[PDB]
Amino acid sequence: KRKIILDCDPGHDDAIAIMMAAKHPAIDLLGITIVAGNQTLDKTLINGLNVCQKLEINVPVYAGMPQPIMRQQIVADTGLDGPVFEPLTRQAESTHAVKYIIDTLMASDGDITLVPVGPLSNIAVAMRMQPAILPKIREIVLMGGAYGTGNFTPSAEFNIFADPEAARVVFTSGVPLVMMGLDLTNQTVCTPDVIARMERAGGPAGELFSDIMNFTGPVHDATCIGYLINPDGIKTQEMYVEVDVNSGPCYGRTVCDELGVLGKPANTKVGITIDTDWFWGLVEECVRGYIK
Amino acid sequence: KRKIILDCDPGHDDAIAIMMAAKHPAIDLLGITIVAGNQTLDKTLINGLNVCQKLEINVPVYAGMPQPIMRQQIVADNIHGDTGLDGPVFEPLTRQAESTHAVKYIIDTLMASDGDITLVPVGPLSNIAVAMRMQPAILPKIREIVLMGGAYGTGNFTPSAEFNIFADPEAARVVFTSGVPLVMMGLDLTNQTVCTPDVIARMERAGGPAGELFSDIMNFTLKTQFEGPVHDATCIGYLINPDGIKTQEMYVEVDVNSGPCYGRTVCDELGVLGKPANTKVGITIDTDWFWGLVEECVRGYIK
Amino acid sequence: KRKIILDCDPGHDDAIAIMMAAKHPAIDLLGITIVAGNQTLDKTLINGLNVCQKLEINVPVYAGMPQPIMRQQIVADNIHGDTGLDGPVFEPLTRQAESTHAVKYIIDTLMASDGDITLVPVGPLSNIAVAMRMQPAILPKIREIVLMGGAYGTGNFTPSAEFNIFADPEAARVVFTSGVPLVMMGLDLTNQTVCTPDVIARMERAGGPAGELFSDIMNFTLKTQFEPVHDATCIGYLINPDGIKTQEMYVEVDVNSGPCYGRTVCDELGVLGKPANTKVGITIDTDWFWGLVEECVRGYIKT
Amino acid sequence: KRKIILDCDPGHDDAIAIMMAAKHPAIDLLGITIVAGNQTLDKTLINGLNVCQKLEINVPVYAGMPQPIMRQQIVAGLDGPVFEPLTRQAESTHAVKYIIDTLMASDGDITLVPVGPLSNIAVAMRMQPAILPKIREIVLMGGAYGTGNFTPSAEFNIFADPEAARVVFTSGVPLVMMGLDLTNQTVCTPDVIARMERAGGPAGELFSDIMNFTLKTQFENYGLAGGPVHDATCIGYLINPDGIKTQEMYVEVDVNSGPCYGRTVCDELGVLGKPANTKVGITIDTDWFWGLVEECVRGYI
Ligand SMILES: Nc1ccc([C@@H]2N[C@H](CO)[C@@H](O)[C@H]2O)cc1N
Ligand SMILES: Nc1ccc([C@@H]2N[C@H](CO)[C@@H](O)[C@H]2O)cc1N
Ligand SMILES: Nc1ccc([C@@H]2N[C@H](CO)[C@@H](O)[C@H]2O)cc1N
Ligand SMILES: Nc1ccc([C@@H]2N[C@H](CO)[C@@H](O)[C@H]2O)cc1N
Ligand SMILES: [Ca+2]
Ligand SMILES: [Ca+2]
Ligand SMILES: [Ca+2]
Ligand SMILES: [Ca+2]
Repeated sequence: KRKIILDCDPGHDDAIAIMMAAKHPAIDLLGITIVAGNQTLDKTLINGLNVCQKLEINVPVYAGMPQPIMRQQIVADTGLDGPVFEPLTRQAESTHAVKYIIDTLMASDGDITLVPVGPLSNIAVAMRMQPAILPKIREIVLMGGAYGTGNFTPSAEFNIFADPEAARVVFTSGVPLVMMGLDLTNQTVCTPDVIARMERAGGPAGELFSDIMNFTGPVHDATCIGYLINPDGIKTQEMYVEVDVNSGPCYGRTVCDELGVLGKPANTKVGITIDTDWFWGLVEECVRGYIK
Repeated sequence: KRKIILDCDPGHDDAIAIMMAAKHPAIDLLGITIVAGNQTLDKTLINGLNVCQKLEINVPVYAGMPQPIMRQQIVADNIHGDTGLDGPVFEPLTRQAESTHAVKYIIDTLMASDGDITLVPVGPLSNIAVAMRMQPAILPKIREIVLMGGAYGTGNFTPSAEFNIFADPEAARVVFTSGVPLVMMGLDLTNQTVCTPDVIARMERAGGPAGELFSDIMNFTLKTQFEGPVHDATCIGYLINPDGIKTQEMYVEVDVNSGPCYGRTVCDELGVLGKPANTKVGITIDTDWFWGLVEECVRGYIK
Repeated sequence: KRKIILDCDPGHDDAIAIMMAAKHPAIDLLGITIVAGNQTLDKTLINGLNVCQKLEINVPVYAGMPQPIMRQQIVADNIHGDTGLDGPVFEPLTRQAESTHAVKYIIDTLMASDGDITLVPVGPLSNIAVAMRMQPAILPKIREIVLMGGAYGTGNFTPSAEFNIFADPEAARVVFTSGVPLVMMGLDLTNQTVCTPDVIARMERAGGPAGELFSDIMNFTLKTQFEPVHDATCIGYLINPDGIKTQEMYVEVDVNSGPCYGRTVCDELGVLGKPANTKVGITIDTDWFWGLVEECVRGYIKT
Repeated sequence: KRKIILDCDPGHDDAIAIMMAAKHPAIDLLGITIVAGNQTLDKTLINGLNVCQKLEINVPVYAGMPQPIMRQQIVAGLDGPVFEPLTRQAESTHAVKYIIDTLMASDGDITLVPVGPLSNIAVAMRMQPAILPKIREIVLMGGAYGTGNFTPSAEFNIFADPEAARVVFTSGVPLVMMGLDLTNQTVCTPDVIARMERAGGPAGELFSDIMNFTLKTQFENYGLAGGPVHDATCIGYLINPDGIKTQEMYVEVDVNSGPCYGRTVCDELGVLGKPANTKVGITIDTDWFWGLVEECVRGYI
């Protein structure tokens, strides 16, 4: 079992990642930490809690950074339309996500993996507030970046663009990094038949996936959970990656040295291709785990 | 009494600021928070605790950020030396930091207050920026921020930048875009508060723990000048009597561009940008007034 | 016939572009202008003149900018060698550059024209930018600019930047903000045109002066490819644009110092909502392209 | 006599610098080159030509760069004087070519005096790098080690073409910088105008017509009973450098887009440990300077 903390900004695809992480026997989901991103933190928190309540996921949820570390906040109704939820009974823990991340890593034996699928604000604050966490982190498997074309701008993918300075901290940490960028995640196109596949499986997870993906196309965040379940399903390439924090046309770009021209040691395993038959099989496996 | 939290990286002149803040009846020093800057946090924390122990200052001390929010860490081992507070000899340290992180202390204290607390940052702005972004509801709770840092003219660590800002430019950008009333004691002002041999003699002659401390500290730093300004303490002077310091309201922007002006406080002295002022920038200080205050504070420790 | 001025820094692939441009009946090559790039201008000029002499191309050659407009000069001595055109041995050089500076030639030729001339820059954009800013009245006279440079994906000289743009980013900014119709043969397209062992064998079979030159030239870059023909794609494009698929995009040149200096930022998906300014090369029919190269090379065989 | 080429964008104070340069026996004014700056090149050229015609200055005038080398053009155009119908014209040679050819043919004794944006100078330097050792010195009006004018960070001439200024400041040619810190001290008051006006002649009337306008639109805008003369300080410097205190500094031009675009970053305290590249103007003896202005005016009588 890979122990993980899932840091997210739900978010339609975050919800799918939560669904997969909380159920699969290859994953030990220790906690869910929430960051502002797709929407403001008040909304992403409610969204995360709504998902956990509907799926009866009893993992603690921690609210983190409501704002990026430096830049003016950007966002991408509720932030998770489609599924209708019960009146919210479950709540966030009283501990700040940044403190939770620090304390959990400090008390561990270095076997915990961070899985950020939102802006990297919680992660960067934790890293700079307690640098002793760095050798405690086994790996960081993040959804974010693009070696090719971004989405929010031609240069930048949303998660990085939303907090470039936080991304710079993470990408200069020296912790082993895995980057599921848009180049990879844009390949995981969910089609009506994928939705129809999951509906027939049914249960709480099946309906939620259907409700979410009907409203929404790529699933992005869930690829990080796929990767931790079976890395063989995803081809990566080791690259030296630098985050551009210059104001201007490449603000929040992940500059990926695909050809090794800079002669710098690689710092990231960059997602290249995904076996989508493998991936959807896994999504269904996770969906079927919620039937009582 | 102005309630303050003094955020600092001792630091020779930080220690002078602590001495002043903890004693003057116009100041209610609620807590001392420590940041990395002059030296690494392990050292600035020991330095701050050493000063409080020697002066018998019973105010809680909180350790904060050991690193800036984004950039690769720099120190000032240029002026402050090995420990970062050379000159005085301290007894073995028995006093310790609180278990609460400085960032949490700042948030909790501001959130629980009625908005009458002033932050006094005299190191890099790392603690302040983290507190602000972690809990933006603190913003209207902050009465004012009186910071030592910046320069409208020439910097120190680079031509463009003063050390506190240069040590965490992204943190400084957060503070200078917060919308909270700012007062900036930049180098243009603080370079005027040069401590001469006779200012040192004046404090030695007054004596007691604080006179000895001032003397050991400043006699060391003046030795490095032969081979000096007090900077941080002007923020405390300003809160005691703002009439002693002439300020000018300016729109100030922090440059976070990598390059020759990284960490520059760009101060619109002539108002050419047509933007509302966000900072009262220090222009001139009455040094007779200032040294009188320093002596007043030194005598408070006479036991 | 498309009238062109070919602006180049020979350069192995520049030589192939000269060979194609000077011979094909769809092209009226008015003049060759030389810029520093692959090597310093003294060398690229000698290289250009060497090519023209060997192929008996009687078109005037003009020396232009020896330096980029702002940055510290870089060369590509890694691929192109000591001379900038290592490989072919040339007879003693008897032919020479015209006395007119390339920048003046470009301005004068455009100003005197009826607006039917196309510029074909296949080196850094230094000559073009200087001409544009020295005489802005040339802008409406330029029919189109078909340039080799840039990359919407990965660069070559850095991960972000292609050599020609990287060698003079500020010049490239001028060209990409000129409002003149632009065609960009970037690396994404040109990397599809690799010259393998079978390509060299084919050309030298066709033989004669251009055959032997292709082979001597392209064997050196294969000997440094123990570890593409780029420039000639611009001439291919002008002969038959149907052989090359382009996509209209808003392209911006990044002149920020840092990891994307000299990047052509290409808005592939139109997310910025700005009007396209460039037809960006996407794919090339390589059967069509090599057919054209042979058509051109055959044109040189002797009686 | 110091041989100079005066590169300018007239411009009220450029006109004063022309007046001084063309008359003083310590200066050999070889040619005037014009650049876009204060106004577009069509207008600055006409302004330059008007000044020369009115003062009967017969030095050849060359039109140069109408645009900066990279950035989108900005402007800041010579009110006060009334000029007769213009008959003088620019030479047919582009100023950039003139500068290159004149330097290449020389023995290295010519000084360049740029008092507009540095566009002509940068293009000439990159077009023909062999001119660099031919340039004895560059005495420029531009920059500020403290506060700029057009932005808090930047002085107009540099701001108008930062990339050109980066070229000049990295050229290795000895530089003298009359920045705003110096020139803002050169305050022309009513008594200074009186002195020139009462000396009389064409240059005294021109000074007076120009500066009266400058003073009227210094009083109406901020009054402020005087206004700086900037460009002419470069000519004062070449006549007698003793009148102006300079300090050697390593200066770097910031070309980053943002709040310090076009800033001259001047290492006043030497903290970067880099060799000085610029003699930066610190203070001027204004009694000396106004005496010299009057002397120049009198040369036209
Ligand atoms: N447009 C858009 C905006 C925001 C997102 C969110 N950001 C990452 C991919 O960029 C994913 O984690 C999405 O949840 C995704 C998309 N597609
Ligand atoms: N050189 C030097 C570097 C850093 C400092 C510290 N930073 C501010 C002034 O820049 C003050 O807060 C000093 O504590 C002081 C000095 N003297
Ligand atoms: N490495 C390298 C460096 C420079 C060049 C030259 N620059 C453009 C391609 O980027 C072409 O115009 C080549 O002449 C080519 C290569 N292959
Ligand atoms: N405001 C103003 C703007 C521009 C100028 C022009 N630029 C330099 C001073 O910055 C001088 O060369 C003036 O001609 C002068 C003034 N006075
Ligand atoms: Ca997400
Ligand atoms: Ca301090
Ligand atoms: Ca080339
Ligand atoms: Ca001028």
